[PDB]
Amino acid sequence: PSPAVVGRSLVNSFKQFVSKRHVDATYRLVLDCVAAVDPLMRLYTFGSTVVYGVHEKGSDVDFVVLNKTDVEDGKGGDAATQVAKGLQADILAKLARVIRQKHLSWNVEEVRRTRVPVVRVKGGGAVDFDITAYRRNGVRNSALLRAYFEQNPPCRWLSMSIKRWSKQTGLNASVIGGSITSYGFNLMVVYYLLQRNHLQFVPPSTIDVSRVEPLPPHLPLEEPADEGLELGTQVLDFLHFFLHEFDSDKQVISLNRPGITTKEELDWTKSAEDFARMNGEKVHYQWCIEDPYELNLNVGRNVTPLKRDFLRRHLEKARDTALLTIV
Ligand SMILES: Nc1ccn([C@@H]2O[C@H](COP(=O)(O)OP(=O)(O)OP(=O)(O)O)[C@@H](O)[C@H]2O)c(=O)n1
Ligand SMILES: [Mg+2]
Repeated sequence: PSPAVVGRSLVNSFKQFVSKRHVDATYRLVLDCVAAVDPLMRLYTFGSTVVYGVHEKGSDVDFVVLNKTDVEDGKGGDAATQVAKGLQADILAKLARVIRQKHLSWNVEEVRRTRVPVVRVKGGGAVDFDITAYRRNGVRNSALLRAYFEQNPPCRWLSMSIKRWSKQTGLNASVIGGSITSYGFNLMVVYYLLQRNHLQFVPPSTIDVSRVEPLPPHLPLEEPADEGLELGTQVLDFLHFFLHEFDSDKQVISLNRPGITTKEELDWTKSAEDFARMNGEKVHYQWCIEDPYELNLNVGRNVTPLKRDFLRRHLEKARDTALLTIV
């Protein structure tokens, strides 16, 4: 299809998303529980809610519980140690006890499979959220992607379109056999928009957690006023870029620098894979996405040679189906 047809199917697919801040009350409900553990402890919001400034249907909320001194140290990295991890699980255990006590109908899951300790909460009516502890990086990288989407608010449509597709096609980490998170696809979307000068480079070091809102304001979204021409033009060029312009053997998707970053300058090579192990397992350096804040973290670490295969196929197949909408 032409950019226009792609644009039109996309605006048409999002028709019921635009119909109907509502997160405040949940923030307050979560703050109740947090305060019964420690009334000096803070609650911060992060994820898509903060990144877009809109709360989507079928998205959880992301919360982190911070101490005063965790905030004031607004630019510290986050310790990747066993005691750090221990500390977070201990506080999260207490808070889970309290959440269960106060809300008997809620499922409160202490998730231990992961690299970052997390409590997953389903109350059963899209009351839906995760809680973490004592980490700045979630709030920090979310303010970074929010900084960019604010330079150019309509780009939130390209990213929302890519996100929904990733989940539909099973590429998204959230689906069985998926390899890239929603977070990784955003880093790809921004990286792309920066390469096309739709966005002005922001150094990740300029983001200060002590200057961020624990609950940031709503950021109005409006329909494309061109019957989605720019959306469809962006989408087609996005796919072209990651298909025929981005050189995955030699390059890294990164917001740490403007221009090109090579795998070679990072030591993200075959030799590194043999030495590697992350979260307990094999890291892959097939599809490279650099984390702006964490040391030596590839967000694309789960992209096996096979999943690199699937990804390209879908990038080819998305050109003709308008991200699975024109079918
Ligand atoms: N490897 C990762 C994955 C996620 N995050 C943090 O956790 C937040 C939530 O991640 P995710 O749920 O994947 O992204 P959302 O944009 O919230 O998308 P959705 O919830 O709609 O799937 C991200 O914004 C990011 O700051 C992170 O620091 N590192
Ligand atoms: Mg989320």
